[PDB]
Parts: sequence; C-alpha cells; structure tokens
Amino acid sequence: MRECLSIHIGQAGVQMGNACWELYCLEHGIQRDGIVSDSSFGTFFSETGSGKHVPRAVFVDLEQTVIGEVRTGPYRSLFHPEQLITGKEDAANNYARGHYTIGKEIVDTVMDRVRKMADQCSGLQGFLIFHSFGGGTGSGFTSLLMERLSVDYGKKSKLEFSVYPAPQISTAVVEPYNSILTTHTTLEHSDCAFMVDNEAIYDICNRNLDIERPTYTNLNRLIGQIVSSITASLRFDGALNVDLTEFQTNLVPYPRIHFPLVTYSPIISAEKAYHEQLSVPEITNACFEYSNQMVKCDPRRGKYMACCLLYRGDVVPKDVNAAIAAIKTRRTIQFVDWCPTGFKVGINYQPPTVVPGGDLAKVQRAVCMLSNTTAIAEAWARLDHKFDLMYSKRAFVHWYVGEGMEEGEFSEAREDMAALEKDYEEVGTES
Amino acid sequence: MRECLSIHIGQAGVQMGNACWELYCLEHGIQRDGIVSDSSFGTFFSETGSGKHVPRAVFVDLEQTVIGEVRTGPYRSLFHPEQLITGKEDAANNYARGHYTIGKEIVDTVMDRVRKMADQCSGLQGFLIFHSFGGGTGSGFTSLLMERLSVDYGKKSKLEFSVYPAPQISTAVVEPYNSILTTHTTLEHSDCAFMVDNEAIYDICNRNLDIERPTYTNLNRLIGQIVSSITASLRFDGALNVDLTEFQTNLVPYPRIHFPLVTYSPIISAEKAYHEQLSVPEITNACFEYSNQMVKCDPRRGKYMACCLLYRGDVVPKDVNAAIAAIKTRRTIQFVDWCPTGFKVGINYQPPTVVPGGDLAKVQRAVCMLSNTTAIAEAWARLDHKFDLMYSKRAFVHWYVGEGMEEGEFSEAREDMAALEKDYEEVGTES
Amino acid sequence: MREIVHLQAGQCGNQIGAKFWEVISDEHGIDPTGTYHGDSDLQLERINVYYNEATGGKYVPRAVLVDLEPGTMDSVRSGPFGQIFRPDNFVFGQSGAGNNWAKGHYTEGAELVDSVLDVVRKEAESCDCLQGFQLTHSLGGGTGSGMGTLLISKIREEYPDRIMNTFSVVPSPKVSDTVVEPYNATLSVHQLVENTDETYCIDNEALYDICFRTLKLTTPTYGDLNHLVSATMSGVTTCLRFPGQLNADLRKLAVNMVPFPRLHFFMPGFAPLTSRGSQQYRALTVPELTQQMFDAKNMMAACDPRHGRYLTVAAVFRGRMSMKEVDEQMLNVQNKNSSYFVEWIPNNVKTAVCDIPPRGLKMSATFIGNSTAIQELFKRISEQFTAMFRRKAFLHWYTGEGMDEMEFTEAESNMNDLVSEYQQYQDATA
Amino acid sequence: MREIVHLQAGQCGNQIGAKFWEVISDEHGIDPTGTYHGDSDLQLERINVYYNEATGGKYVPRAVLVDLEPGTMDSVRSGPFGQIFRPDNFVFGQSGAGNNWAKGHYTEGAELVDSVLDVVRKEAESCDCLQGFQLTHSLGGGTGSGMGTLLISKIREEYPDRIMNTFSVVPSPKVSDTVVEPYNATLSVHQLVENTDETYCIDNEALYDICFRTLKLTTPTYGDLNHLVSATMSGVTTCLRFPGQLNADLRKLAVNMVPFPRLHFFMPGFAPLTSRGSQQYRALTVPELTQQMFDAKNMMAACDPRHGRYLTVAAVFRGRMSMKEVDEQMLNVQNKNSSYFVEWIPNNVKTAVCDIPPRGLKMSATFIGNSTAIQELFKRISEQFTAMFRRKAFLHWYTGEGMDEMEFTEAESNMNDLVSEYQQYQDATA
Ligand SMILES: Nc1nc2c(ncn2[C@@H]2O[C@H](COP(=O)(O)OP(=O)(O)OP(=O)(O)O)[C@@H](O)[C@H]2O)c(=O)[nH]1
Ligand SMILES: Nc1nc2c(ncn2[C@@H]2O[C@H](COP(=O)(O)OP(=O)(O)OP(=O)(O)O)[C@@H](O)[C@H]2O)c(=O)[nH]1
Ligand SMILES: Nc1nc2c(ncn2[C@@H]2O[C@H](COP(=O)(O)OP(=O)(O)O)[C@@H](O)[C@H]2O)c(=O)[nH]1
Ligand SMILES: Nc1nc2c(ncn2[C@@H]2O[C@H](COP(=O)(O)OP(=O)(O)O)[C@@H](O)[C@H]2O)c(=O)[nH]1
Ligand SMILES: [Mg+2]
Ligand SMILES: [Mg+2]
Repeated sequence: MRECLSIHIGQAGVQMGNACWELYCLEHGIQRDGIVSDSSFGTFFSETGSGKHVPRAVFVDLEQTVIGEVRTGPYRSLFHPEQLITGKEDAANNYARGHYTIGKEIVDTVMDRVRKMADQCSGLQGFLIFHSFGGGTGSGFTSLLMERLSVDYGKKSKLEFSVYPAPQISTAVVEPYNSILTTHTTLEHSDCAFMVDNEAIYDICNRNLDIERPTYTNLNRLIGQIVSSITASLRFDGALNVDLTEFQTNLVPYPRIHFPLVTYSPIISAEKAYHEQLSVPEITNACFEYSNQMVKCDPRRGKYMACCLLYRGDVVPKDVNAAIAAIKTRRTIQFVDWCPTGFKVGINYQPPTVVPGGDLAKVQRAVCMLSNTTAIAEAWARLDHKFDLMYSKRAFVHWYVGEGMEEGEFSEAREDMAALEKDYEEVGTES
Repeated sequence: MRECLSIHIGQAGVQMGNACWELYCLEHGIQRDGIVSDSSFGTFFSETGSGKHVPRAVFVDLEQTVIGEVRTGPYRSLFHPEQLITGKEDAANNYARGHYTIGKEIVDTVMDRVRKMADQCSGLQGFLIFHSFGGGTGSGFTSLLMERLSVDYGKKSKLEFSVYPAPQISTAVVEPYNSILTTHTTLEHSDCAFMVDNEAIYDICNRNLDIERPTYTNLNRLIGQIVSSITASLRFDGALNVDLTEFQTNLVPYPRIHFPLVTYSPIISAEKAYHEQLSVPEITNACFEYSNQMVKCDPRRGKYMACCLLYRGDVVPKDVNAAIAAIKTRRTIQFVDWCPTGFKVGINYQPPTVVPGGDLAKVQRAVCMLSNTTAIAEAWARLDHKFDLMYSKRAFVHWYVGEGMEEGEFSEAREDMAALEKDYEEVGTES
Repeated sequence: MREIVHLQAGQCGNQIGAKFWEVISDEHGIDPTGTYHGDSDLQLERINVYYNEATGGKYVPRAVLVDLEPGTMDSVRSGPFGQIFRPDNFVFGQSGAGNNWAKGHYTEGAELVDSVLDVVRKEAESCDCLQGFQLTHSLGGGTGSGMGTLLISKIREEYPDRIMNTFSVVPSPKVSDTVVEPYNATLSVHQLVENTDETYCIDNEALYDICFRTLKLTTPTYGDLNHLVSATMSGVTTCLRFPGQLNADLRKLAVNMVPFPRLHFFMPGFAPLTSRGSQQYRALTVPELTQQMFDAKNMMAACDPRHGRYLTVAAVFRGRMSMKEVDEQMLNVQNKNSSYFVEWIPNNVKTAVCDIPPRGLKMSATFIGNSTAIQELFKRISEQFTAMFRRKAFLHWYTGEGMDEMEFTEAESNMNDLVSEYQQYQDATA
Repeated sequence: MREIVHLQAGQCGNQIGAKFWEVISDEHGIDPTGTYHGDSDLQLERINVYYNEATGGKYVPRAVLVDLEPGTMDSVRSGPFGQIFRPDNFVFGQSGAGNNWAKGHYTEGAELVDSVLDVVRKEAESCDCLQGFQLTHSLGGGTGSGMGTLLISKIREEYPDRIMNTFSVVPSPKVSDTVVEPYNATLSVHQLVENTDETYCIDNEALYDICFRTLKLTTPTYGDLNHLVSATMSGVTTCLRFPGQLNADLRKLAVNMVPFPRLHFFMPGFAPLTSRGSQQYRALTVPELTQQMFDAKNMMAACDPRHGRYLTVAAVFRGRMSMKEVDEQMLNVQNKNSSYFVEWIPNNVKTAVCDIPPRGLKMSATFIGNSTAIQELFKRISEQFTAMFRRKAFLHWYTGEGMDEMEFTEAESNMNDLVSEYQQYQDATA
C-alpha cells in the first residue's frame, strides 16, 4: 500500500479538500505548519527531508478566489506553492469553457505537476478526484483530466467524489447540461464515483445532528469523514484491510455501473450521544435506512448490487458477521438475484478522530458504507427529464456552442445517458 | 423474563407515565439524572454503556404542552430525546382527528422508535399502553398503534391501562363517541385492559386516604402502584412468579372479554396506619369490598370470572391460601358456575416502596387484585345509553365526519358494542 | 408552537384590543417598549403564541388593527402600550364608515380589504403552526360589522381548515348606541352564521350591570368594561400559553361546545368578581367560583339563561386547583339545575384547568355557555328589523352603496331559520 | 486578478457613478484623497478589481466619465469624492446634446468618440485580466442614449470576447422627464438589443415608490435614489471583490440569467430596505430577506412581475449566511409561486453568497430577474413611438442630424420583434 493522489478541482472540490486535509493532518498529528510534532502517513504525504510533510495533492481552479483563501489561510505553509494551480477567468458555470477554451490553456500545467508527484511514489494505488458534478470548472476540467490521466495511467484506480445535483435544491440554472455532459466524458474513463447530494446532507444535519444553522463548513467537514474511512485501510492496520483497488473489483459488476452512494454512521450530537449505546448493530442498522444515506434517492425503491461496510474503531469481527447476517434476512432489504454475495466487509483499528469545534460527537466505533444500488437510476432520470425539457427549446445552447463546442455533442450526451438508464433496468431484473 | 415496552399516549397516559417512571426509578434506585447510584432492572431500562439507564418507553402526544413539561422537568435527562415524540396540533378531543387526519402523519415516527426499542431486546414480553379511554389523542391514536402493533407483533402481549369514563363525573361532552369508537378498534387487537375511573379513585382518596385536596398528582401516583404490582414479578424474585403472559391466559376466558378492573390494598394514611395490624387477611378482605375498587361499578351486582391476587412484601404463602379459602366460601361473593377455579395467586418478596411526599403510608405488606367481573357490563351499558341518546339527533357527528370518517362507522361501532353487552349476558348465566 | 393572529376592527374592536394586549403583555412580563422584564421562566415558554420575537428581546404582537378612519387608531399610538405594535400593521383608511354595513362591506372597506390581507398573510407565514384567527368588533357598528364580515369571508376562503373566533359586542336590549343597529346586526349575523366557528356574544348592558352590583363601581368607563372582556378573552387561550393538569386549546373548546354547525353563538362569563368592600368577607375557593359563574347575574349577555336550556357549557379554571373540587362542584350544578340542560346530551360540561392564575389572583375561572336562551337575542333583533324594513325606514342609505333589497330579505329569512333551529332543539325526546 | 473598467455617460450616468464610487470606496476603506485607511486586510485583497494603485498608496479608480457638456462633470470635481478620479479620464465636450439621440450618436458625440477610446484603451491595458466593461446612463437622454450606444458598438467591435454590463435608467410609465423619450429609447434599445450581454433596467417611478412606502422617506432626492441603484450595482460585483462560500462573477450571472441572446434585459432588486421607524420591529434573517426580494413592491422596474413569468432569477447574498436557509427559502419560493416560472426551465434560481456584508448591515441580498413581464415596458414605448412617428411629431430634429427616416422604422420593426420573441416563450409546452 503506497501513495494515492488527490486532485481537488473547482470551488466545491477545493473547499472539500481543505476539510479533508485538515482531517488528515489531525489523524497523523501533523501540525497546521507541516511539522510532525509513523510509517503510514506516506500514502498522502511526502517527507521534505527536513521534518516537513507536504500533502500529495494538486489543487486546480480557473478562478483565484478559492485558492487565494488557501494561500492566505492557516494551511498556507502546508501545500507546495506550485501545486496550487490557479487560472485567470472562471469557467462561468459553462462546461464548454471549462473543457475547450479556458480548460485547454491550463491542462498542461496540471499534468506537469501530476507527473512529478507520481514519479516520487514507489507505488501509486490511484487518484482521488474531488469535484462538483454541476458547475463549469468542476465538471468541464475534470473531464479533461480524466481523459488526460487515462492515456498516461491506464488501469490505475481513478476514484472520484462528486456532488451530484440535488433532486429538489439547485444553485444554478444550467446544471442539467453541465451534469449530463460530464457524465458522458467520465463514464468510460472513471473507475467508480462516490455520489453525495447537498440536500441529503442538509437533512442529516437537521435530523441526526442538532445543528439548525449548518454551512458548507459543516457539509464538507462531514463529507471529509467519508474519504477518511475509505482510505483508512491504506493508512492504518487492522483485520480485513481493504486496499484501494478492491473497491472497483467488488462494487462495479459492469463497467458502466460504477456510481456507489455514500452513507456514514453514527452521526450524532454530543448531547444526544449520552443516551445511546452505539453498539455494532446500532450503527450498522442505521446505514441501511433512508434517513441516513447521503443521496436523497430512496434506497428502498430499488435493489442493491454490492456493498462495502468499512468498519472502524473498537469493533469485533464476530459482531460484524452477526449484524450483516441480520441485514441479509430482511425482506424489505432486497439484493439482486444474480449477486448471491453482496457485502465486502472491512475492519480497521484506528477510531475516527474528533475535529475541535465540530458538530460530531466523539465515537469509539464508526461504520461507513459504500453501496451500488439500482435506486440511483431515479436520480439519473430526473437529470434526463430536466435536460430534454430545456434542450427542446435550446434554453442555453448558444453559450455552450460559442465556446468551441458542437450542437451534436448535446445529442450524443443524452443518447449515452439514455443507455445508462437502460443498463440499470437490465441489471435490475432476473428470471 | 425480559423487556416489556411502555407506550404513553395522550395527556392522561403521559401524566400517568411520569408518575410510573418516578416510581420505577426509586424502586431500582436510579437517580433522577439516570445514573444508578442489580440484574433485574433490565426489563424496563436499557444500560447506555456508561452507567446511564434509559427507560424503555415511547411518549407520544399530538400537543407539545404535556411533553414539553417532561423535557423541562426533573426527568429531562432520563428519557431519550427521540423517544419523546410530539405533534403540532392537538386532536381537539376528536377521535377522527387522532386516528385519520393528524394521527396518520405521526404514526410512522412512533413505529420507527418502537422497532428500534424492540430490536435491542433479547426477549420482549409485550407492550404496556397508558391512555385515556375518553379523549382525542388517547383514544384515536392508540387505536392506530394497536392496529399497527398487531400486524408487526402478532401474538405478543399488548397490555393497556385505560381511564374509563366515570359513571357520574365527566370532563368532556363527546366522551361517549370517543370511548365507544376506541373500544371497537381495540377489542380485536388488545389482549386485556386494566380499567380505572377517576371518580372511583377520588372516592378512595377521601375515605381511605385522609386527603381532602387530591389532585391528578395523587391519582396518577396511586395508579402507578397498580402497574408496579403487575410488573414486580418480572423485576423481582419470589414464590409463585407471575409472568406477563399469564394474565391473558388466566383472566381472559373469551377473546372479547378482557377488561379486568383494578383494586389495591392497603391504602391508608400515615396517622391511620398506627391503629391497624394490616395482616394478610386484613388487606385481602379489603380487595373484595365495593369501597376499595378503582371502578365505580359495584362488584356485588355481578359475578366474577377470574382474579389474580398479586401479593407483595413480607407475606406467607399459607396465609394466602387460608385468606383465599375464606373468600371462596362467602355466599355474597359469587363466582360464575363454569369457572370452578377463579383465583390466580402471585407472591413477590420486594415490598412496595415509599414515594417521598406521598399520601400513602409505609406498608411492609401489600396486595393488588385484577378481577374480570361481569359487573363491568353495568359500565358499558351507561356508555351505550349515553351514545344513542346523542347519535339519534346527530349531536356532534359533523365534527367527526369532516375529518375523513364515514357516518356508517358510528353505526358499526355501536353494533359491535351491543354484541359485547350481549356476550357478558351469555357468560353470566348457567343451567 | 401553536400560534394565533389577532384582528381588531372598528372603534369597539380596536379599543378592546388595546386593553386586551395590556392584559396579555402584563401576564408575560413585557415592558411597554416591548422588552421582557418578567420573573418566571414559564412566561416565555409559549410567548410565541401571541408575540413575534424581534432582535434585542423586543417582542412584537402579531395583531392587525383595521379601521376605515385614522381617529381611533391614532389614540392607540399615543396610548400607554402604543409603541409595542408594529407600525406596518396599522392599516387605516381615510373615509370612515357612516355606521352602515353596506359602506364597510361593499364600497369603502372593499378597497381596503386587499391591503389588510397583505399584513395578515405575512403574520400567518411567520407562524410555524397557525391555529386560528381572532376578530374583535361590534355588530352594531359600520366598519366592524362591515369590514369584519368581509374579512371573515375572505380569510375563511383562504384558511378553511383553521379556526376563527369572534368576540363580538352585540346590541343591548334596552339602550342602544346607534339608530340603525338592527340592519347592521341582521346582515352581520347572516355572514357570521356560516363563516365563523365560535362567537362570544357580549353586550354593554350586562357589563354595566356587573359593575353596578357585582363590583360596586360608581363610575364605570370603557377602561373598565374592556378589562372584563379582555379577562374572558385571556382565559379562553390560557391553555395555549401555559401548562395545566387538563388543557383545552381553541379547537377543543369548539368541538365540545358546538353540537350543530349553525348553533355556534355563546355567552361568556368570568369569576371571581368582587368589590374591594366585599373582597374581605368572601372566601376564595372552587365552590364559591362555581356558583357565581353559573349565576345569571354574572353572564355577559343580556339574555337570561334561565329562560332557556344549556346545550354545552365550558368552564376554564386557572391557578392552583383541586380536581376533586372541580368535579364535585360541576356534579352539583349538573344535578341541582336539572332542567337547565337538554337531556339528549347526557353530560354538558367540558372542564379545563391551568396552573397559572391571572394577574394577582390566586384562582380564577372563565365561563362559556351555548345556551338556547340566546335565541331571544336574535328574536328581538329580527322584530326590530321587521319594524323598520316593513316600510324601508333607513334603506336608501344601504341601497345607495350598491346593496339590493333582496339581500335584506335573504338575511331576514336566514336569521329566522336560526331561531327556528334553536327552538327545535329546546324540545326533548320524551 | 479579475478587473473591470467603469464608463458613465450623461448627467444620469455621471451622477449615479459619483454615488457608486462613494459606496465602493467606503467599503474598501479609501479616504476621499485616495489613501487607504481601512481596518480589514481583506479589502485590499481584490482592490485591483476597481482601483489602479498609484505611488504613495493613492488608489485611483479606473472610471471613464463622458459628457458632451462640462456642466455635470464640473460638479463631480467639486464633490466630496471629486479628487479621487484621474483628471485625464474626464473626457468632456462643449456642445451638449439637445436630448436627441441623433446628435449624441452621429454629429457631436461622433467627434468625441475617438477621444474616449484613447482613455479606455489605456485602462484596459493597465489590467492584467480584463473581465468586462460597465456603462451607466439613461435611455431617455440624448448623450447617454446616443454616446452610450456609440461607445457600446465601438468597444464591442474591439472587445468581442469580454462582457459589458449596462445599468440603464428606463423611462417611467406614468411621469416622464423628457418629451422625446420614445424616439431615444426605441433607437437606443435597437443598439443594446444586439451589442450588450446584460442590462439592468431601472426607472425613477419604482425608486420613488420604494422610498415612499418601503423606506418612509419624506423628501427623497437623487442623493437617495442613486444610493439604491449603487447598492444593487455593488452587490452584482461582490464576489469579484470578496470571497464567499459560493461565488458568482459577472460571466457566471450572464450565462445562467440569459436563456436566449436577445432576452438579456433584467430588473434588479435589493434587500433589506427598512425605515428607521420599522427597523426595530423587524428581524433580520434569511427568510425575511427572501420574501422582500421577490415582492413586486420592491422591484426597481415599473413592470409588475406578476403580470408575467420568470425565465431565470439570481439572488446574490452578502454577509454571514446559512446555506441551508438559503436553499430552503429558495425552495419555498420555487414551489409557492408555482406559476411565476416558465416550466421549460426546471430550476430558475442561481444563488451566490459572499462573506462580507455591505456598509453597516450584517446581511444583505441583491435580486436579479429575467422576467417576461418586461415585455410590457417595451410594449408601452413602441405604442408611444408609433403615436408620434405616425405623423413625424419631432422627426425633423433627428433627420437634420444626418439620420434617415428608414432607421426609425428599422428600429421600430426590430423593437416589435423583441416583444414577439418575449411573448413566444411565455407559452408552455403543455
Ligand atoms: N458540499 C459542498 N458543495 C459545494 C461547495 N461549494 C460548491 N458546492 C457545489 O457546487 C455547485 C456548483 O458548482 P461549483 O463547484 O460551485 O462551481 P465550480 O466547481 O467552481 O465551477 P465554476 O462554474 O467555474 O465556478 C453548487 O450547486 C454547490 O452545491 C462546498 O463547499 N461543499
Ligand atoms: N387519572 C388521570 N386522568 C387524566 C389525567 N389527565 C387527563 N385525564 C383524563 O383524560 C380525560 C380526557 O382525555 P385526555 O387524556 O385529557 O385528552 P388527550 O389524551 O390529551 O387527547 P386530546 O383530546 O387530544 O387532548 C379526562 O376526562 C381525564 O379524566 C391524569 O393526569 N390522571
Ligand atoms: N364594550 C365596549 N363597546 C364599545 C366600545 N366602544 C364602542 N363600543 C360599541 O360599539 C358600538 C358602535 O359601533 P362602532 O364599532 O363604534 O362603529 P365602527 O367604528 O364603524 O365599527 C356601540 O354600540 C358601542 O356599544 C368599548 O370601548 N367597549
Ligand atoms: N435615477 C436617476 N436618474 C436620473 C438622475 N439624473 C437624471 N436622471 C434621468 O435622466 C433622464 C434625462 O436624461 P439625461 O441623462 O439627463 O440626458 P443626457 O445628459 O443627454 O444623457 C431623466 O429622465 C432622468 O429620469 C439621477 O441622479 N438619478
Ligand atoms: Mg468557479
Ligand atoms: Mg391533548
């Protein structure tokens, strides 16, 4: 187990990155100035021959505003200045700009850094990509990087965390175009994508957590724990270690179906923690309830195809088997017929850490679930419906066309998206 | 012997619940803050892995007023915040609201908690349900829970404590509609119901107790001792233990006749205690007198079908047999012919505890009787007479109809009630 | 939390509201500036019922003050508690109604109806769980009867599920304040009889009697009558604002009190009312309060209850209480006054108890009664109505505002039906 | 860094700019002499957006002030912030336009067009990454409508890629300030409809209404109206100047807001606007701001939005915020006002949040709406245009400046197409 490289693209990805790297530093004990006041922090950090550890990340954006905060923020000393790549003019929520016109200018600079980062790795498990599914830079430039990375690093894991457009909440008018276009250009190249919706996490903050005034500092901070659970196996020892490539081997039965949804348990406030045991069954049963999943799509509306329970902390393997056995016998919880075995257990010894000032309570035992469910097809369909509803009248096509993109690309994108919907239908039925 | 779950619904049930749980905590020695400053308190409590014990109860109401007191009361720390389920608008003393319109919105939230409570039980004896027979939430919502619980937990004991409308005292004008409607929807689902009247307990407080200013803090506190006697066998050891399911097997000869009345002895003030021996015969003979039963219906006016004397404290089994033998030879006390054996003795070692500031004296020996007597038919008949007296002119039917209920339901309810009256007539006669 | 929005129309409604908010604010310990200076934490537990909390602890009551002429509302601004209401809620016109229902319902008030709804909707949205609306006005006036009914019809169309109470001052039997009251009252009732869920009929004649003999007040002013009306108004909503052993919100009262939808006219009462001379000589206990509330001499309506029968009765107690005493006394009244209740309802009393008493009193009770004697009140108004309309005494003023004579006969016929319906249920099965 | 250059033409443009730079300079803590005396280091983080830094910490705004007559610009020199602008940027002529579009576009302004471009080009070169241009003027005036459109066409030919915003004051529906506004407006729109990417239509009538009722200002002067216009102007560019959770530059707004290239006319709005009397009685929270911005009573355009539908809407918040509240409130508006948005766009709201609030406010929001109701505004101008041009009411002044009558009909026909295009999309697929 050796390096995994994290690429944070766009305002969403970068703001998630600083939350993630703040979490990484605390777990390994690296101060905010990069000094290490033992042998496992090399996966995400490089020792600068002086006791100073540099994160193995490339922060890319087309606007200086977001990366300027990091340069002037508390973690200014942490990051290598050359890694913080920034553009001149934002993508203006336009996929075409982020991909063709302004994206092409800065793509080479990013690849130059990635190659230098990759060369200093004895082993390179893969790439983590943090981006927003809806947006100019976070969706147009990531498609460029996915295409560029694939040719150079074929058959290396390329994980991505994507902010899928919420079914009901939206913060931009042309998201359906941006989201569908990026899906077309990443389906063939990406290995698997962990989907999270802002609306779903907002609901958790109100019901599970007692925070009545959540902010993106809360969503990103909570989302950071998801990545920590996924990469804990690389960075820590424990029974049933789960490497990075085991995810694509287990959670992706077919090449085009690689969009597992995210779930995390427990998520409880400090006051509400005193009244709960939080045993292995207690946390485990929460992961399979609609009230806790981080995508607003209802899992009960469909069937599962694979799951990976990334247990963490003071947990006992026997209880994991017993709790999992109880889940499989539920009639309400349905697993597709052609997959007799759906669970991919993983256990780690390092408990989750407590971020000072956070809204999450100290838990000596936590579980993170990654599940590939056909219910996510209900999310693509709404995106498809929202697309042709605008494209029929050419709602905003002139902006995209003028940026060096052809109208035919819109037709191809939906046609590829239409097949993806059909694929989930085919896999969800058995004789 | 393992968990029994208590559901407190409505203002009456909740106000009874806080009296009951105040009693439970003192018996086991759990402080008002949930800390346990040994192996038998697990029936009604769950150990929160930290020395803090959470009651195994679900408090449900459609108005925040009553549950708001608990949240701000001394036992705020005791209850799990998620258990204290509360609605927005009260049922307004309307059965239809509590069942159809506002009840349907909050029923799912209650069942979600009950399922989580049930899962953490190695053994689940049954459910205790505290409610008022007359009232909107206490009669409309309980019918929903009874129907919902029955489908999920068939053949599990569902005990209920009901505040039957007093024959003479009444605090609402539409009680006959509310009381008859709930009886129809709980007769098939409920296992047995312990009936108590406010007027009957008021009489005891004046005659037996010397309290000239009783309040609901006195009735509920006294009513709490009834439940403690019923569940002492589960929570304590002693000769002739009486489990929860023995009640339905012994006190219910026919499925539709499951309404035993309540009686408790001794009930004496501190000053009046000094002048009484309070031997086993002294307390036992009191249970069979009209002056002490907690339902104003006169037992002498009918015949008994079963009785369960739940003795408690420093009691000797021989005296129990002798005292019971004396009762059976009384000519005034009549037992139905087809039941040669009517008594179901039960003895426990733990004496009743003294609630500080209470109106009840310290007794080293107490007895609680549950009796299924045909004399209770005199209570249903008055309810039936009070129903058709209003329904003939449609006194208040418009309120119920407008809330998504059909007029035909009123006719069916009385028809089912009419048969119940006939059943008591049939069982009360022998060749 | 359960929330209510208050509407006050006309001189009568506005002046009653002014005293009403003085009483409500005093109980919750609100400074006239809107700041909170109370001593018990239980006052803020349900302060959301009536007050919207603004920045700096300044609690603003969500009351809508409507009057077609600035006069009455202008005095409210300069009053002791004028600076508590939100300025934007003062929806005042310029051309005041000439004490004719037509002008306040069709011509002038119809122009101001849209403006009022804008304020009300903002208040309704400000609530998390709105319960119902309250209207204070007079049936004998022009703006109150006209604008009040126009508001009631509009808001009912927009809030059918919610409740709407109407504390309406009704014309007195002997002495009147306006010549054309019969026309306004009959038309106003025709709107209330089908659009409002409960009404609290009050008349100045009864209130004058209470002060004269029950309170020994030599010089009673509207600063005194409006306090008794406010005291009853506060009692009806005590359970919402404060906890108790047995609670009863607005919906609970309506369901119990109203047997049939059209018979939703009540007559309120209050206790204890004692002069300072007789205060020392009387003991304050539940039995004493029960006798006074059921005393015909204490009713706030001219109609004598003994001339009819009670369909439903509600007594809302406040302060430290004994439930046994409440039940015993209600049992005594039920049996002693055997013939004062219709038999076809086996029990007529709906009780409610609140822990907190009002002002400095240690114990109080508010009486609500759905007596059939109120048919006498409607009977007199119809008799006066037919006396004038028989030869169009003052009809040219109403016809000139757009009304048609056919409306007057429709209102008359509808009013006559109400008396007939009341008389039907005064009979017994046997 | 992203940079903008400001252009102000005519009396209206120059006077709005003067107030605009007072607001902008105050936020960044710039002394009237041009020195920096701010307290927060975050003000200089993006001061390059508007100000060119000169030696000695003297920050010079890169604004080009154009007016064919020295009068208006002369007062700006003597104003409180006159000594901040560069003297060479004051490109003032001598013969002022006689409120005719022809003179300000063909004869007089055409002689001064070359001089203005010299100043603008130097500013554009002074930038490292120019984003777009801003033009403030009035469509009813001569110099603004004439010179403004002449500048727009020229700079567009020289900066096709960049953006150009136009904060244009539009003729009011009821009361006009100039007799020949219809000719100037129709001709001016014919140029803007094809040369500018986004427009912010403002009318004095709406601004007068806001002060009268929404702000309770008894004596509003142009020292007051220009502040509201400036406040909205500052809000649109806040993300460029300061950081935030979700940013939106000028390009981001245009792409989201403009479905079709010719439908780029918007109507702005601002919140909170509260009188000092009503300031105490209102709570400052996200839910309150959302209601006001979508209130038709707060729009800065005469056209009532309820008469039409919204194609796209943008709300740019400022100050400490809660993203959940922003999304919830936008969700409420989306659902509650179901019929106010065209269905063929599934979601119409584009949100943006900035960390720094404006002036002493702790929270603010700027509203931008691409409603189809603005078709009514163009409809009225065309009706007035045809009323005069039908018999050449004032056409000899325009024809004498070199214009041809064929241009008027071309502008009329082009204007008529815009209304037809707007009406087409007000329909629905089903
Ligand atoms: N969870 C979360 N989502 C964010 C955050 N910041 C932005 N987003 C999401 O990003 C979506 C829009 O795309 P952005 O990422 O903001 O835009 P971008 O990636 O910078 O690309 P541009 O169009 O060039 O600005 C919004 O709908 C947000 O939901 C964040 O900090 N946390
Ligand atoms: N013994 C006893 N009875 C009570 C108590 N509280 C209420 N009741 C009885 O409840 C009856 C009316 O029904 P409630 O329980 O009060 O009303 P509810 O259950 O809250 O249902 P709603 O109609 O929605 O208010 C009254 O007649 C009382 O006798 C109590 O604390 N102790
Ligand atoms: N109880 C009470 N009644 C009042 C008061 N002021 C006016 N009234 C009654 O209001 C009636 C007159 O109608 P009014 O409301 O003034 O006309 P309006 O302004 O058009 O609504 C008179 O019959 C009075 O009895 C008051 O302060 N208290
Ligand atoms: N909002 C606003 N509008 C103004 C101001 N000054 C002038 N106007 C408008 O400008 C219009 C007159 O055109 P004007 O710009 O003065 O002519 P120009 O000098 O040739 O461009 C009038 O209709 C006014 O409504 C101002 O300070 N604020
Ligand atoms: Mg961006
Ligand atoms: Mg209740």
